[PDB]
Amino acid sequence: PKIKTVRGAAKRFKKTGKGGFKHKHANLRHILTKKATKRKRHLRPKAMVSKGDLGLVIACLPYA
Amino acid sequence: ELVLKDAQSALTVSETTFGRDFNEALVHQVVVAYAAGARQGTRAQKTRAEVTGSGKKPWRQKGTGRARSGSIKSPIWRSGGVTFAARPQDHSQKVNKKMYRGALKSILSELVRQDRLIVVEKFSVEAPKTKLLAQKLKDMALEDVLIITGELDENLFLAARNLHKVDVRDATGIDPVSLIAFDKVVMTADAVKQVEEMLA
Amino acid sequence: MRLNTLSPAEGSKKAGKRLGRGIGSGLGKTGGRGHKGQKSRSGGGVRRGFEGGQMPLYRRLPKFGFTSRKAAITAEIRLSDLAKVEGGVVDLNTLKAANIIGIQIEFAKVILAGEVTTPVTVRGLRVTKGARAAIEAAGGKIE
Amino acid sequence: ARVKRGVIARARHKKILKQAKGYYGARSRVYRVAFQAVIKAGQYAYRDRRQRKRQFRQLWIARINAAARQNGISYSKFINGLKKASVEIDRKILADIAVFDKVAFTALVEKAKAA
RNA sequence: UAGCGGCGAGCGAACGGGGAGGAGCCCAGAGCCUGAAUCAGUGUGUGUGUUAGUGGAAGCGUCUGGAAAGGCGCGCGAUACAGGGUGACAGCCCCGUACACAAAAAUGCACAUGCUGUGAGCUCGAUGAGUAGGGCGGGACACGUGGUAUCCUGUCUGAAUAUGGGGGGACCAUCCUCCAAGGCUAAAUACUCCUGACUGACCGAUAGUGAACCAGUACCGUGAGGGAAAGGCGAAAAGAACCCCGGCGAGGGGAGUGAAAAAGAACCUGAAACCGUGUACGUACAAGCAGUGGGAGCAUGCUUAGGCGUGUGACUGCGUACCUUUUGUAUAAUGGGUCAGCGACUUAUAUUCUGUAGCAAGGUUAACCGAAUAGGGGAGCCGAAGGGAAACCGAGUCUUAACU
Ligand SMILES: [Mg+2]
Ligand SMILES: [Mg+2]
Ligand SMILES: [Mg+2]
Ligand SMILES: [Mg+2]
Ligand SMILES: [Mg+2]
Ligand SMILES: [Mg+2]
Ligand SMILES: [Mg+2]
Ligand SMILES: [Mg+2]
Ligand SMILES: [Mg+2]
Ligand SMILES: [Mg+2]
Ligand SMILES: [Mg+2]
Ligand SMILES: [Mg+2]
Ligand SMILES: [Mg+2]
Ligand SMILES: [Mg+2]
Ligand SMILES: [Mg+2]
Ligand SMILES: [Mg+2]
Ligand SMILES: [Mg+2]
Ligand SMILES: [Mg+2]
Ligand SMILES: [Mg+2]
Ligand SMILES: [Mg+2]
Ligand SMILES: [Mg+2]
Ligand SMILES: [Mg+2]
Ligand SMILES: [Mg+2]
Ligand SMILES: [Mg+2]
Ligand SMILES: [Mg+2]
Ligand SMILES: [Mg+2]
Ligand SMILES: [Mg+2]
Ligand SMILES: [Mg+2]
Ligand SMILES: [Mg+2]
Ligand SMILES: [Mg+2]
Ligand SMILES: [Mg+2]
Ligand SMILES: [Mg+2]
Ligand SMILES: [Mg+2]
Ligand SMILES: [Mg+2]
Ligand SMILES: [Mg+2]
Ligand SMILES: [Mg+2]
Ligand SMILES: [Mg+2]
Ligand SMILES: [Mg+2]
Ligand SMILES: [Mg+2]
Ligand SMILES: [Mg+2]
Ligand SMILES: [Mg+2]
Ligand SMILES: [Mg+2]
Ligand SMILES: [Mg+2]
Ligand SMILES: [Mg+2]
Ligand SMILES: [Mg+2]
Ligand SMILES: [Mg+2]
Ligand SMILES: [Mg+2]
Ligand SMILES: [Mg+2]
Ligand SMILES: [Mg+2]
Ligand SMILES: [Mg+2]
Ligand SMILES: [Mg+2]
Ligand SMILES: [Mg+2]
Ligand SMILES: [Mg+2]
Ligand SMILES: [Mg+2]
Ligand SMILES: [Mg+2]
Ligand SMILES: [Mg+2]
Ligand SMILES: [Mg+2]
Ligand SMILES: [Mg+2]
Ligand SMILES: [Mg+2]
Ligand SMILES: [Mg+2]
Ligand SMILES: [Mg+2]
Ligand SMILES: [Mg+2]
Ligand SMILES: [Mg+2]
Ligand SMILES: [Mg+2]
Ligand SMILES: [Mg+2]
Ligand SMILES: [Mg+2]
Ligand SMILES: [Mg+2]
Ligand SMILES: [Mg+2]
Ligand SMILES: [Mg+2]
Ligand SMILES: [Mg+2]
Ligand SMILES: [Mg+2]
Ligand SMILES: [Mg+2]
Ligand SMILES: [Mg+2]
Ligand SMILES: [Mg+2]
Ligand SMILES: [Mg+2]
Ligand SMILES: [Mg+2]
Ligand SMILES: [Mg+2]
Ligand SMILES: [Mg+2]
Ligand SMILES: [Mg+2]
Ligand SMILES: [Mg+2]
Ligand SMILES: [Mg+2]
Ligand SMILES: [Mg+2]
Ligand SMILES: [Mg+2]
Ligand SMILES: [Mg+2]
Ligand SMILES: [Mg+2]
Ligand SMILES: [Mg+2]
Ligand SMILES: [Mg+2]
Ligand SMILES: [Mg+2]
Ligand SMILES: [Mg+2]
Ligand SMILES: [Mg+2]
Ligand SMILES: [Mg+2]
Ligand SMILES: [Mg+2]
Ligand SMILES: [Mg+2]
Ligand SMILES: [Mg+2]
Ligand SMILES: [Mg+2]
Ligand SMILES: [Mg+2]
Ligand SMILES: [Mg+2]
Ligand SMILES: [Mg+2]
Ligand SMILES: [Mg+2]
Ligand SMILES: [Mg+2]
Ligand SMILES: [Mg+2]
Ligand SMILES: [Mg+2]
Ligand SMILES: [Mg+2]
Ligand SMILES: [Mg+2]
Ligand SMILES: [Mg+2]
Ligand SMILES: [Mg+2]
Ligand SMILES: [Mg+2]
Ligand SMILES: [Mg+2]
Ligand SMILES: [Mg+2]
Ligand SMILES: [Mg+2]
Ligand SMILES: [Mg+2]
Ligand SMILES: [Mg+2]
Ligand SMILES: [Mg+2]
Ligand SMILES: [Mg+2]
Ligand SMILES: [Mg+2]
Ligand SMILES: [Mg+2]
Ligand SMILES: [Mg+2]
Ligand SMILES: [Mg+2]
Ligand SMILES: [Mg+2]
Ligand SMILES: [Mg+2]
Ligand SMILES: [Mg+2]
Ligand SMILES: [Mg+2]
Ligand SMILES: [Mg+2]
Ligand SMILES: [Mg+2]
Ligand SMILES: [Mg+2]
Ligand SMILES: [Mg+2]
Ligand SMILES: [Mg+2]
Ligand SMILES: [Mg+2]
Ligand SMILES: [Mg+2]
Ligand SMILES: [Mg+2]
Ligand SMILES: [Mg+2]
Ligand SMILES: [Mg+2]
Ligand SMILES: [Mg+2]
Ligand SMILES: [Mg+2]
Ligand SMILES: [Mg+2]
Ligand SMILES: [Mg+2]
Ligand SMILES: [Mg+2]
Ligand SMILES: [Mg+2]
Ligand SMILES: [Mg+2]
Ligand SMILES: [Mg+2]
Ligand SMILES: [Mg+2]
Ligand SMILES: [Mg+2]
Ligand SMILES: [Mg+2]
Ligand SMILES: [Mg+2]
Ligand SMILES: [Mg+2]
Ligand SMILES: [Mg+2]
Ligand SMILES: [Mg+2]
Ligand SMILES: [Mg+2]
Ligand SMILES: [Mg+2]
Ligand SMILES: [Mg+2]
Ligand SMILES: [Mg+2]
Ligand SMILES: [Mg+2]
Ligand SMILES: [Mg+2]
Ligand SMILES: [Mg+2]
Ligand SMILES: [Mg+2]
Ligand SMILES: [Mg+2]
Ligand SMILES: [Mg+2]
Ligand SMILES: [Mg+2]
Ligand SMILES: [Mg+2]
Ligand SMILES: [Mg+2]
Ligand SMILES: [Mg+2]
Ligand SMILES: [Mg+2]
Ligand SMILES: [Mg+2]
Ligand SMILES: [Mg+2]
Ligand SMILES: [Mg+2]
Ligand SMILES: [Mg+2]
Ligand SMILES: [Mg+2]
Ligand SMILES: [Mg+2]
Ligand SMILES: [Mg+2]
Ligand SMILES: [Mg+2]
Ligand SMILES: [Mg+2]
Ligand SMILES: [Mg+2]
Ligand SMILES: [Mg+2]
Ligand SMILES: [Mg+2]
Ligand SMILES: [Mg+2]
Ligand SMILES: [Mg+2]
Ligand SMILES: [Mg+2]
Ligand SMILES: [Mg+2]
Ligand SMILES: [Mg+2]
Ligand SMILES: [Mg+2]
Ligand SMILES: [Mg+2]
Ligand SMILES: [Mg+2]
Ligand SMILES: [Mg+2]
Ligand SMILES: [Mg+2]
Ligand SMILES: [Mg+2]
Ligand SMILES: [Mg+2]
Ligand SMILES: [Mg+2]
Ligand SMILES: [Mg+2]
Ligand SMILES: [Mg+2]
Ligand SMILES: [Mg+2]
Ligand SMILES: [Mg+2]
Ligand SMILES: [Mg+2]
Ligand SMILES: [Mg+2]
Ligand SMILES: [Mg+2]
Ligand SMILES: [Mg+2]
Ligand SMILES: [Mg+2]
Ligand SMILES: [Mg+2]
Ligand SMILES: [Mg+2]
Ligand SMILES: [Mg+2]
Ligand SMILES: [Mg+2]
Ligand SMILES: [Mg+2]
Ligand SMILES: [Mg+2]
Ligand SMILES: [Mg+2]
Ligand SMILES: [Mg+2]
Ligand SMILES: [Mg+2]
Ligand SMILES: [Mg+2]
Ligand SMILES: [Mg+2]
Ligand SMILES: [Mg+2]
Ligand SMILES: [Mg+2]
Ligand SMILES: [Mg+2]
Ligand SMILES: [Mg+2]
Ligand SMILES: [Mg+2]
Ligand SMILES: [Mg+2]
Ligand SMILES: [Mg+2]
Ligand SMILES: [Mg+2]
Ligand SMILES: [Mg+2]
Ligand SMILES: [Mg+2]
Ligand SMILES: [Mg+2]
Ligand SMILES: [Mg+2]
Ligand SMILES: [Mg+2]
Ligand SMILES: [Mg+2]
Ligand SMILES: [Mg+2]
Ligand SMILES: [Mg+2]
Ligand SMILES: [Mg+2]
Ligand SMILES: [Mg+2]
Ligand SMILES: [Mg+2]
Ligand SMILES: [Mg+2]
Ligand SMILES: [Mg+2]
Ligand SMILES: [Mg+2]
Ligand SMILES: [Mg+2]
Repeated sequence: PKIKTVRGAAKRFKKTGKGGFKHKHANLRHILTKKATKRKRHLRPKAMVSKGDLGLVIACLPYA
Repeated sequence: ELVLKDAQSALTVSETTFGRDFNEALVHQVVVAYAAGARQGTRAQKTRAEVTGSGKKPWRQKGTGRARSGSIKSPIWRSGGVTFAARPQDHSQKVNKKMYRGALKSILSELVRQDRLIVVEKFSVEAPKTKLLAQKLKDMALEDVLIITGELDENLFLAARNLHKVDVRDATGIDPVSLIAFDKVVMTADAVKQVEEMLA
Repeated sequence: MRLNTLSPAEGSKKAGKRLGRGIGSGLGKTGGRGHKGQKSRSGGGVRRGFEGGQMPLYRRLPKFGFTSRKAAITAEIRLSDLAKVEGGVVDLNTLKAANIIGIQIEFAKVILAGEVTTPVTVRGLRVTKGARAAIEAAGGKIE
Repeated sequence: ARVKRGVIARARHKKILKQAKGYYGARSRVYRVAFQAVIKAGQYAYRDRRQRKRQFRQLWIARINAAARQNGISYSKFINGLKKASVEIDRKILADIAVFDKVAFTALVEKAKAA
């Protein structure tokens, strides 16, 4: 039988052109007033997954 | 390009079908795959599940001075188990059309260099009789052969069933292993024309 | 060539690692899997994305977006595979016969992938600004 | 394709039990015990090719030291005497000459006395 | 994949395509006209098949051996060289095989077709109420009540019934599409206790069924139930008449049979552990993983007028087994009485990476159709383009009012 994708991971990562994955930053859901604007601005755009935790992502979603 | 032995007619055959470099690996792979396809692969041992016997522990976990057992059927016991029991499986393996054609083009061109390929005009026995076919190969100086024919005659077919070292395949039904196995290959001018078009 | 004389290409075959066959094998006694622990055990090893009970990367990061319904039924036609249909007419049903785009694709777009020669009148199809220069430079008039 | 392994195993055990030939009790008879003895024999064999070179040097040196002191010189001074006269002859031969040809040997102790 | 999901573990569609196989009808009823085309009788009829079967080709001589099918040399049938037996390996000795043929009698099929028996036609109307739907509670849908369409229902209720009603995934309105609340339907599909044939990169007596053998037997259990072990003399019994020791025993020695009887039934081969009998050397003042380097003598094999093999090993330097597990084991930590046999990284499909072969901006088919490892069949898949949450734009695009 075929491999099943870890769907939760499929809803948190997207495959870029090279091979790496874009993901949304943590710490931008609630408790925002105490955080500085500079943080919240820097956390807004998407970000690339680090080379340490890339193998864990590549395993859990083998399709795309 | 291929002279005959009772005519000397210039049958101009295509260059890149009957005149190529012998790719050994491709041919090897195709003949190995063809061989692997010949398997039926019918066999089965029975796992510790499938053996007849109870699930019961014969003796308990502790207490007695004896190695902890859990089943009569366990593969380390006698008369029960076979750890990795075989299941009936299909050993046939995929061969790419272009690889199969390429291997045929490779082997069928090597027969021209080795002089196994004896191209001929009309090849057919008079009546459905082995005695005549066996007698006519004496003049042709042949023994272990693959008589390929476009128009497959029943008269010729029936007359080569009992002959072991002779085989009579149709021009459509050439094989990788057959072309290599037999010591000569006798192709009819029509069969060369059909095989030329088939391999292309 | 005989049925015996055939042999494979060097490097094609590689035998295979056979675990638990003496010292001389190299791997043998603990078949390349060390001493004890969960990973040494038969049917061992943790599941995917398991970081020792720490909250995994695929759960500590937030989930984003929504899968579009329209994106599933729209194609990106390569301009290289443009003049392979019916002379110089590429509506939709004509393009579908040439097996360039899938059956359930109503919307489709011609991007600048390079190389056109023949004039192609692109009807009933969305065209890119770079492809609009190319298609017209080749000859054909869009819409 | 089931592979019986009675022919090959026997040949493996029988090979080692041939090397164990001469050992005491089980060590010759019983594979499980013999195999250890045959390995140990190998380890000791490997070791003792090193010690053979040591022992014999001592054996020679003792003979030379014995034969030198008959003529009234000690080994330590004798070898220095030979070295200082650029004599290249080894212990092995000095020991052989010491036993066999003493009238010859005596000349080396004089040759050493010069230095 | 879309979704579902303590949005965890996991579970997982349809539209849509390519195939296999294709087939439709009866009722909730009134005219003329009529039994007709449909199911099924039951014949009888080919055609069969299945359950008995018949014929079925052509070798000889020497050599070795117990025996010839063997080697050697010459023949011959082959639509028969599948396979088996036969005193060793048989195309031609025998049984088969290809092929050619069979049925008194019973039956399983496919068409004529006499028929107790059954309605072809257009009609004219009908067109399935405690029902659809709703509330409550459960369930089935990939879909866990969620924004939840859909279906079924335990419970309580209730339309319109073609000017009508269902559906198109909360819902509404427009369009499209169907017609619920009754039935019946071959094929493609699943399976094999069982009957045949035929095939194995299946096993070959600790294997293969538990069971090659009088095995679901012996034996165990109150019982449900569990459940063994145990194959082979030889070509042919020619299975040892007769003597001799012995208890007119066992058991032997003969003699005989055979090619062979250490093939004599406790019967091919006959390993190892283990237990012996005889020959050579060593061994009763000598301390320990029992070996290992040195090494006299003695005994045999050889070539000899040197010594070199082989068995033995006085005496002597060094030397605390193996495995496991450990920071670390001679350890007084684990495991092993020994031998023989068996006993542990496998198999299937997905996936990424390395090698290798094909062809190359292409590569490539899946089921299937082929009797067929050909060749079709590109439905698909993957790649050649990405950015964005997405519409959308695209060698750019996102961000942003706009970006050095
Ligand atoms: Mg937010
Ligand atoms: Mg801050
Ligand atoms: Mg601030
Ligand atoms: Mg602040
Ligand atoms: Mg995919
Ligand atoms: Mg069971
Ligand atoms: Mg149980
Ligand atoms: Mg129980
Ligand atoms: Mg105990
Ligand atoms: Mg014990
Ligand atoms: Mg058994
Ligand atoms: Mg078994
Ligand atoms: Mg087993
Ligand atoms: Mg397989
Ligand atoms: Mg495989
Ligand atoms: Mg295949
Ligand atoms: Mg194919
Ligand atoms: Mg041959
Ligand atoms: Mg064929
Ligand atoms: Mg190699
Ligand atoms: Mg190798
Ligand atoms: Mg191999
Ligand atoms: Mg393998
Ligand atoms: Mg292995
Ligand atoms: Mg290694
Ligand atoms: Mg190692
Ligand atoms: Mg490893
Ligand atoms: Mg371990
Ligand atoms: Mg540990
Ligand atoms: Mg570990
Ligand atoms: Mg396990
Ligand atoms: Mg597990
Ligand atoms: Mg959300
Ligand atoms: Mg397509
Ligand atoms: Mg595509
Ligand atoms: Mg490009
Ligand atoms: Mg075998
Ligand atoms: Mg064994
Ligand atoms: Mg043995
Ligand atoms: Mg041998
Ligand atoms: Mg061993
Ligand atoms: Mg032996
Ligand atoms: Mg010795
Ligand atoms: Mg000794
Ligand atoms: Mg022994
Ligand atoms: Mg012995
Ligand atoms: Mg030295
Ligand atoms: Mg896809
Ligand atoms: Mg939903
Ligand atoms: Mg919850
Ligand atoms: Mg949500
Ligand atoms: Mg849909
Ligand atoms: Mg469809
Ligand atoms: Mg479908
Ligand atoms: Mg369709
Ligand atoms: Mg079928
Ligand atoms: Mg059909
Ligand atoms: Mg069809
Ligand atoms: Mg019909
Ligand atoms: Mg029909
Ligand atoms: Mg009909
Ligand atoms: Mg009759
Ligand atoms: Mg009949
Ligand atoms: Mg008939
Ligand atoms: Mg008949
Ligand atoms: Mg019959
Ligand atoms: Mg018959
Ligand atoms: Mg006959
Ligand atoms: Mg004869
Ligand atoms: Mg003779
Ligand atoms: Mg004779
Ligand atoms: Mg005789
Ligand atoms: Mg003969
Ligand atoms: Mg004869
Ligand atoms: Mg003669
Ligand atoms: Mg001759
Ligand atoms: Mg001859
Ligand atoms: Mg034959
Ligand atoms: Mg035969
Ligand atoms: Mg045959
Ligand atoms: Mg014999
Ligand atoms: Mg025989
Ligand atoms: Mg033979
Ligand atoms: Mg013969
Ligand atoms: Mg035969
Ligand atoms: Mg013959
Ligand atoms: Mg012959
Ligand atoms: Mg017949
Ligand atoms: Mg007749
Ligand atoms: Mg008759
Ligand atoms: Mg008949
Ligand atoms: Mg008859
Ligand atoms: Mg008949
Ligand atoms: Mg009759
Ligand atoms: Mg009769
Ligand atoms: Mg009859
Ligand atoms: Mg009858
Ligand atoms: Mg009406
Ligand atoms: Mg109706
Ligand atoms: Mg109606
Ligand atoms: Mg109705
Ligand atoms: Mg009513
Ligand atoms: Mg009513
Ligand atoms: Mg409804
Ligand atoms: Mg409603
Ligand atoms: Mg409704
Ligand atoms: Mg209801
Ligand atoms: Mg309410
Ligand atoms: Mg409800
Ligand atoms: Mg559920
Ligand atoms: Mg819930
Ligand atoms: Mg549910
Ligand atoms: Mg519910
Ligand atoms: Mg709600
Ligand atoms: Mg939920
Ligand atoms: Mg939700
Ligand atoms: Mg919600
Ligand atoms: Mg609705
Ligand atoms: Mg509702
Ligand atoms: Mg439903
Ligand atoms: Mg319903
Ligand atoms: Mg009312
Ligand atoms: Mg009303
Ligand atoms: Mg009504
Ligand atoms: Mg009314
Ligand atoms: Mg409606
Ligand atoms: Mg509705
Ligand atoms: Mg639906
Ligand atoms: Mg309209
Ligand atoms: Mg209903
Ligand atoms: Mg109905
Ligand atoms: Mg009814
Ligand atoms: Mg029908
Ligand atoms: Mg069947
Ligand atoms: Mg075997
Ligand atoms: Mg076998
Ligand atoms: Mg047995
Ligand atoms: Mg046996
Ligand atoms: Mg058995
Ligand atoms: Mg046995
Ligand atoms: Mg059993
Ligand atoms: Mg019995
Ligand atoms: Mg009882
Ligand atoms: Mg029991
Ligand atoms: Mg019991
Ligand atoms: Mg037994
Ligand atoms: Mg017997
Ligand atoms: Mg017999
Ligand atoms: Mg026999
Ligand atoms: Mg016999
Ligand atoms: Mg007798
Ligand atoms: Mg007497
Ligand atoms: Mg008595
Ligand atoms: Mg008496
Ligand atoms: Mg008497
Ligand atoms: Mg007796
Ligand atoms: Mg007697
Ligand atoms: Mg006797
Ligand atoms: Mg006699
Ligand atoms: Mg005799
Ligand atoms: Mg005789
Ligand atoms: Mg003999
Ligand atoms: Mg004899
Ligand atoms: Mg005799
Ligand atoms: Mg005898
Ligand atoms: Mg005799
Ligand atoms: Mg014997
Ligand atoms: Mg014998
Ligand atoms: Mg006797
Ligand atoms: Mg007897
Ligand atoms: Mg007895
Ligand atoms: Mg017996
Ligand atoms: Mg016995
Ligand atoms: Mg025999
Ligand atoms: Mg024997
Ligand atoms: Mg014996
Ligand atoms: Mg015997
Ligand atoms: Mg023996
Ligand atoms: Mg023995
Ligand atoms: Mg022995
Ligand atoms: Mg013993
Ligand atoms: Mg004794
Ligand atoms: Mg003895
Ligand atoms: Mg004795
Ligand atoms: Mg003595
Ligand atoms: Mg003393
Ligand atoms: Mg003494
Ligand atoms: Mg002692
Ligand atoms: Mg001491
Ligand atoms: Mg000591
Ligand atoms: Mg020694
Ligand atoms: Mg020595
Ligand atoms: Mg001597
Ligand atoms: Mg000592
Ligand atoms: Mg010491
Ligand atoms: Mg020691
Ligand atoms: Mg030590
Ligand atoms: Mg431990
Ligand atoms: Mg400790
Ligand atoms: Mg110890
Ligand atoms: Mg130590
Ligand atoms: Mg202890
Ligand atoms: Mg303890
Ligand atoms: Mg211990
Ligand atoms: Mg341990
Ligand atoms: Mg412990
Ligand atoms: Mg242990
Ligand atoms: Mg113990
Ligand atoms: Mg063993
Ligand atoms: Mg076993
Ligand atoms: Mg593995
Ligand atoms: Mg790659
Ligand atoms: Mg690569
Ligand atoms: Mg490479
Ligand atoms: Mg390569
Ligand atoms: Mg290229
Ligand atoms: Mg078919
Ligand atoms: Mg055909
Ligand atoms: Mg045919
Ligand atoms: Mg087939
Ligand atoms: Mg695709
Ligand atoms: Mg490019
Ligand atoms: Mg993208
Ligand atoms: Mg894109
Ligand atoms: Mg823009
Ligand atoms: Mg925007
Ligand atoms: Mg913008
Ligand atoms: Mg902008
Ligand atoms: Mg601005
Ligand atoms: Mg700007």
